[PDB]
Amino acid sequence: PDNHVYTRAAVAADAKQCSKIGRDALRDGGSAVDAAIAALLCVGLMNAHSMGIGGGLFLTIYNSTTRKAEVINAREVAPRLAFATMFNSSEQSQKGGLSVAVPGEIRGYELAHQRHGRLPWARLFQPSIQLARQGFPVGKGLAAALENKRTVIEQQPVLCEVFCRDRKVLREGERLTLPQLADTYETLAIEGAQAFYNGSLTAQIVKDIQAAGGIVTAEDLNNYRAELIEHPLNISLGDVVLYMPSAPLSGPVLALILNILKGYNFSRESVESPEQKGLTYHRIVEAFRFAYAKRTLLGDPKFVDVTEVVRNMTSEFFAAQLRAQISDDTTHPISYYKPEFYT
Amino acid sequence: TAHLSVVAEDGSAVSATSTINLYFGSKVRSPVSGILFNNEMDDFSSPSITNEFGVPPSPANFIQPGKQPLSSMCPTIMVGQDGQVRMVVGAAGGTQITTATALAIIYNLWFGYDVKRAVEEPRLHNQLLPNVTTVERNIDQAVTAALETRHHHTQIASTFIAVVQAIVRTAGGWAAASDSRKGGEPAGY
Ligand SMILES: *[C@@H]1O[C@H](CO)[C@@H](O)[C@H](O)[C@H]1NC(C)=O
Ligand SMILES: *[C@@H]1O[C@H](CO)[C@@H](O)[C@H](O)[C@H]1NC(C)=O
Ligand SMILES: *[C@@H]1O[C@H](CO)[C@@H](O)[C@H](O)[C@H]1NC(C)=O
Ligand SMILES: *[C@@H]1O[C@H](CO)[C@@H](O)[C@H](O)[C@H]1NC(C)=O
Ligand SMILES: *[C@@H]1O[C@H](CO)[C@@H](O)[C@H](O)[C@H]1NC(C)=O
Ligand SMILES: *[C@@H]1O[C@H](CO)[C@@H](O)[C@H](O)[C@H]1NC(C)=O
Ligand SMILES: [Cl-]
Repeated sequence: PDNHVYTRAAVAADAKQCSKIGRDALRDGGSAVDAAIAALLCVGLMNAHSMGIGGGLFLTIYNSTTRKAEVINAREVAPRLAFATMFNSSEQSQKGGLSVAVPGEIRGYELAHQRHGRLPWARLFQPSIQLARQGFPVGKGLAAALENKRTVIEQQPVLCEVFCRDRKVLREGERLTLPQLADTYETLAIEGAQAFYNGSLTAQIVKDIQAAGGIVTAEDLNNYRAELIEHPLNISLGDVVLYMPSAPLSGPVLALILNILKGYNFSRESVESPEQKGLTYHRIVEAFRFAYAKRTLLGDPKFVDVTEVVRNMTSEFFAAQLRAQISDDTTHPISYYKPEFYT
Repeated sequence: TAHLSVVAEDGSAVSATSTINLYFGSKVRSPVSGILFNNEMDDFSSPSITNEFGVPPSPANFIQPGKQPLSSMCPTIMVGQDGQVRMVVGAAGGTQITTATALAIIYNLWFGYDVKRAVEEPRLHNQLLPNVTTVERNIDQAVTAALETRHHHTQIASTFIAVVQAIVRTAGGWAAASDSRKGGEPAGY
């Protein structure tokens, strides 16, 4: 049993130190966006295997004064020289510079901070600059990720540079220091986002990616833009609305899952006995299967027309039609759910 | 992928999911800047690549210059009719992000589990292909049995299924939870 209830405000991040960093930003007068950015910068250090300024993000943001939700799209984008047949194996699409898409992270932070920031840009970086220099004990998640990838990490000395102690990956509890990223964070704090996309970091970024066999160019970085989505996806759930990003993210899938299940009117009773509980969980799995059948039509809506697909995936009536094909006593083969690769 | 959830004192909120894709992304680290580059290109489908036996590639998610690849991420915010936030939730982990986010919601909103239980409760996943239901190792085994008698094939997750960070409004304020599977804890005041 481990509850955390707060009267005024809260941050839930995947490392305690980053939650605290977000919390302190709030306490110093920051917006929810300030806190999120400060915390994200920290998670990029403490769970560096999972996210960071070399990646991309989406933020769903709700303003309680205007009661409006918005989405900020800062996901990476295929470089200008990319093409459909550029990879011939999975290993090619996964390792090395050619697997790299144009990072959107910092630009996402910028747009969000531009629209909703209260604290100065540099203030958001300060705690993480310190942390990366001081170092920190390796947490549970990062340790398991290090073990999982120990072979690759130990064979690539630029990664072993920071992620190993004496040629072997760091273990939980052992200190991790990230002195180069600390300097880079400092540059970003002082020179702003421009340093990444069109400034002092840019040539080096391009050099590192091309040296590893990639094709990202300076122009790709100069041209990257985070996007504001003023009308994100929503569905009604009883007396509530649920705001989530549409394609290219999986809001449409989530929406369909929940719209299928809402017609069963689940409550506490749904899990009070083994018989009810078993049927409830079967129903969940079948909702998953139907929703995943439709997922294969989704893609970037700037490049593919997903208007009608998403309209179906968020329609309660369409969902009810799928729910009526869920059999209480059996699951079905793949084709029953009508997976679709073309409209 | 990494998910975090935030609610400020004025009731405004942020749900944020961020990613470099696979563990350590492309495995390319800059020796000068220390930046670890994503391998987000792996999230496109390619006519030349087969990821599952019998699964064809998805033309809608083919690589084109300037296009964004499909993502499992879904940072979500649920708000009540009175304009006040009810839930801030999202997840990280794999293809299981979407299903785990749905479960967190179902668990809290419908089964009545408090936010920590909703985060800690065992999860399961099915994504049509592969044709198997993955369950976490401490799932109620009556559920496993109920699934198999209905002809599902179940398999036990070697590690864990997804990672969920959540905040929910309660009478006592804002209850927050981070997922023990990854080792987080929240903070607030
Ligand atoms: C894969 O094959 C195509 C077609 O010949 C080629 O254009 C591309 O460069 C190849 N990619 C790699 C990484 O070898
Ligand atoms: C919320 O909306 C109000 C009214 O438009 C605006 O003045 C305020 O700056 C917004 N809050 C943030 C953090 O952007
Ligand atoms: C900055 O942008 C301009 C045009 O946007 C370009 O000419 C210049 O080379 C860029 N500088 C860097 C370092 O990318
Ligand atoms: C949800 O659906 C669409 C989104 O574009 C819009 O017509 C409607 O206003 C949205 N509802 C809310 C409560 O934001
Ligand atoms: C939307 O759903 C209807 C059934 O309700 C179906 O006839 C139609 O083909 C669907 N549209 C797409 C693009 O799948
Ligand atoms: C998938 O699993 C179901 C579950 O019993 C089974 O009916 C079906 O034959 C399996 N294979 C396919 C291709 O659906
Ligand atoms: Cl996470």
